[PDB]
Amino acid sequence: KVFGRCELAAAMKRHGLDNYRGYSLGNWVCAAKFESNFNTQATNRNTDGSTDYGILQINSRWWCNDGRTPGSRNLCNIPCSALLSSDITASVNCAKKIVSDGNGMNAWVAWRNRCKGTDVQAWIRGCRL
Repeated sequence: KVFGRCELAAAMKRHGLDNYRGYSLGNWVCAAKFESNFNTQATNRNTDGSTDYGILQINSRWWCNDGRTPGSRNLCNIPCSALLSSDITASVNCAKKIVSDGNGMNAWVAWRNRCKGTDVQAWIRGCRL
């Protein structure tokens, strides 16, 4: 599923991401915009053999199990497939853990290189929230 900009804002806000660990809603929508382009089924192979999953491109090395990343963890206790559903609940719950791991949203290199320091509030411009 490809979410609309404001549709994803509303789903992220309803799951408690708006100002989670200090990051306004415009941050998380911006992060998803450039990680997946709001597509829940997005996957990308990383060089180290790990795969990135879903709307917030969550990595199989630490966060989920895909059975094909030797020596990795499953800290969110989920099959990576759960990060790809139209229900964003698993992605959101796993993002909360990542964002709490000590480096904030810098865990997402796309946010740090594309959202950090920008006018992120524009990502919620014109949405009923």
